[PDB]
Amino acid sequence: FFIINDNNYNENINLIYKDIKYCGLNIQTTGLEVFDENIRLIQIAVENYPVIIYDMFNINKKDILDGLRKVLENKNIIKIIQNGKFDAKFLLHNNFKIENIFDTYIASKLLDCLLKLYKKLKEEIKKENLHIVNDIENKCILPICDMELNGIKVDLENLQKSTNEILNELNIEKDNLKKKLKDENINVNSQQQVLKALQKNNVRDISNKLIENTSDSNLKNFLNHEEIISLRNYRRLYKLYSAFYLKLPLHINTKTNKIHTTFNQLKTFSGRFSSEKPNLQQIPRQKNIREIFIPNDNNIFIIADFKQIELKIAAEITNDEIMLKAYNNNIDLHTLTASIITKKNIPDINKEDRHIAKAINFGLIYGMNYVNLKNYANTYYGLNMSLDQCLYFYNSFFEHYKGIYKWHNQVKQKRALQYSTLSNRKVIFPYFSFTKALNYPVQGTCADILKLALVDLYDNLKDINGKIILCVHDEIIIEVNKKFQEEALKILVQSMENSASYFLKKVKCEVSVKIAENWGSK
DNA sequence: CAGCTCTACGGATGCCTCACA
DNA sequence: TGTGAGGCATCCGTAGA
Ligand SMILES: Nc1nc2c(ncn2[C@H]2C[C@H](O)[C@@H](COP(=O)(O)OP(=O)(O)OP(=O)(O)O)O2)c(=O)[nH]1
Ligand SMILES: [Mg+2]
Repeated sequence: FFIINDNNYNENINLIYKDIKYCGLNIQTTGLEVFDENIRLIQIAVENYPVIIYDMFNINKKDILDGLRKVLENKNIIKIIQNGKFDAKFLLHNNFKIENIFDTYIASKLLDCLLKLYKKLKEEIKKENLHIVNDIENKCILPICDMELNGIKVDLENLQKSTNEILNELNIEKDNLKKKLKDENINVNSQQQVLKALQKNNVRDISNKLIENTSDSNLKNFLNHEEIISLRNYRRLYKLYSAFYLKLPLHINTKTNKIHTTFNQLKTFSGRFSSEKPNLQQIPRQKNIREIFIPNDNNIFIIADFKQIELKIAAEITNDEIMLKAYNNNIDLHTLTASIITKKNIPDINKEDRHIAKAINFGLIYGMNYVNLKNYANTYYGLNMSLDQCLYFYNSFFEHYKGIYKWHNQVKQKRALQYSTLSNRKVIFPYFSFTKALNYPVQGTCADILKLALVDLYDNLKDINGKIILCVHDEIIIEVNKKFQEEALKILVQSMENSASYFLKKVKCEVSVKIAENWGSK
């Protein structure tokens, strides 16, 4: 239980660091915040020796923290950190460099005193063929900490101007809705009462069906009444205002005017990323909102987005010959499923058309039936398509891609309840859910590809001082000094394609890369 | 029985509790 | 003998991939 300070600093302790493998590093501090506190005790545990402790509040100057920094920066020595997302954050925040972080928490979450725990976790992950994903996550710990440290900078002037504008628009829409409803005594945010107000106004479907649910899907069916438009518009404006615009400035840390979110690695069932504080993942797609996120001055962003990542993992899982043949021809499946039922011709597909076709493709790939598909297409598109035509189209798609149909068959027959993705991320379902079963593998593989891409990205940008700032389920965006922007673009391409090659062998993945002044200008 | 899936988050609404003189 | 304030799980609805 040696305590290292100026009184008994002999410099011989550094000789212990020579030729070592494990070190159960765990730090202590005065609180939880990273920009407002400092490290009090750093504890390092070495096998066959008592835990050694360093206190930073009494040792000053340099030449004492030489062995510890050398061990930390070394890539050949593993650092066992309990919940290595807070301690590593503190270590990286200051002028300390840490590498080869191994977390027992991450390993534990991939299932069903640090020295013993490392073995008890490594042996159990090696017996389960989870070593690849565990290595990817442990090497991805550092990119997560880099994202948390950097955060993202906000264009406050545009944000506040837009907040005032949306406030005015919401005010006028509230006035219009209150005038139209002829009530002026009901909170428009109470669904249970506005639905009654709609009922007592003679609003019903053209098929003599009264309003029952106000969900936008059901709310569109009951159009042709000059009251549903007002409800939809207000609700959209009210969400755009309250949900994010009001709550965005309250999440900005002081003295840095940068949003420092919180990134979670295993709080999502499929292995994707959950941001439990201001959800930069949830920003509205429209560019006019994401234009408020900006680089630090004189720097620039690289943004990369996977090109139709899904339906490619599905293609390889299914061994569907026609799918892979089409992919080799560079034709979008989403655009095809658009043009088959929509405005004619392929090149006349816009972003909204591509999005609704994306919804249809994932629906019926994961199990959406032809009557629900009819409802979806009729609601979101002005087809007025009949049921028989929809059934014929459904059958045509399911027979055109024979591999897809055969896969659907086998998954329907089997009830193993155990599922996995291309990196052996095993899951035990509670009950056999058809669409959940079809959906787990593809999204899990997508998340694993994203994590490996991040790992390589951080391990490879070190030569040009590269920093990663955001990652939304398949898209990566990074900061690099403008002097090296083109190199950073090539860096991100190599960071993603190679990662894809580690999982998808048949179809060559592609990535859209862009040079961006904002998070919005994709 | 039969299917589109994962997540977070704001805001109404009965249930629970207690309290005193 | 009366509210009563508060919170506190439970849905509705839309946001994003
Ligand atoms: N199940 C499902 N997933 C959806 C839906 N809309 C979007 N996604 C998700 C699933 C994929 O992980 C994710 C891929 O990111 P994008 O939204 O950009 O789509 P994708 O890459 O397939 O197409 P892209 O080439 O980027 O236009 O989209 C939907 O309606 N259903
Ligand atoms: Mg994409």
